[PDB]
Amino acid sequence: MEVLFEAKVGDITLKLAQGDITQYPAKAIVNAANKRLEHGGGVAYAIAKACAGDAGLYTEISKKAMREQFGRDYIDHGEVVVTPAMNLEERGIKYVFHTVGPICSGMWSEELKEKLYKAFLGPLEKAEEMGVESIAFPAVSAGIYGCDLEKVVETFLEAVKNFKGSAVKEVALVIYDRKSAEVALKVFERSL
Ligand SMILES: Nc1ncnc2c1ncn2[C@@H]1O[C@H](COP(=O)(O)OP(=O)(O)O)[C@@H](O)[C@H]1O
Ligand SMILES: [Mg+2]
Repeated sequence: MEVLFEAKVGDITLKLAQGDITQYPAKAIVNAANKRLEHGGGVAYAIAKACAGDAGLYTEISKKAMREQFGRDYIDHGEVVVTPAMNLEERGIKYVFHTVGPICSGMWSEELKEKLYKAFLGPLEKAEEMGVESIAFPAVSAGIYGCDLEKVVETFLEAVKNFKGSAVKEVALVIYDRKSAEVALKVFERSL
């Protein structure tokens, strides 16, 4: 796990790091899940596997929590389903905030952007609402959902800046591959 950047955003300490989010020193980690919380691949799989030891198991636990927290088998952009980090609790990660970003498929518009923004802000406010002081995010929609990485990071930062809370003291963006990390770093530098 390598921290590539660290700046102050309001009263929050924002960090950019390269590595596996399931190993980040945060109380809550965000999962870039699909509307059904079916963790079949991407970071969702990694997180599901690291929490329950078996992705299929966490997929079921997530569906239950969602049904319990919303009354349906799906969530909308902005809505966050909370589930215990289980096996990750011994690392300091207590919860997993499940959020759903848009499916860009290589496109970009104000509509897609607004959905990704909600997908990023939702977890922050959920962290505020719960009193969690530290939270780490993955590059929501930058993988399978094909949203431009640079656009993703810009949107993530816009959310972090517009966010208004007192409990959240630390926020991080964790990027898996080095190539993408450098791209994210450039955005962080020119935005701050
Ligand atoms: N273990 C992991 N930790 C942090 N980021 C990860 C991990 N595995 C994948 N990622 C990154 O998370 C981003 C989200 O992609 P993906 O998981 O398919 O979800 P989405 O459907 O939102 O695109 C990608 O940029 C991917 O490289
Ligand atoms: Mg959509």
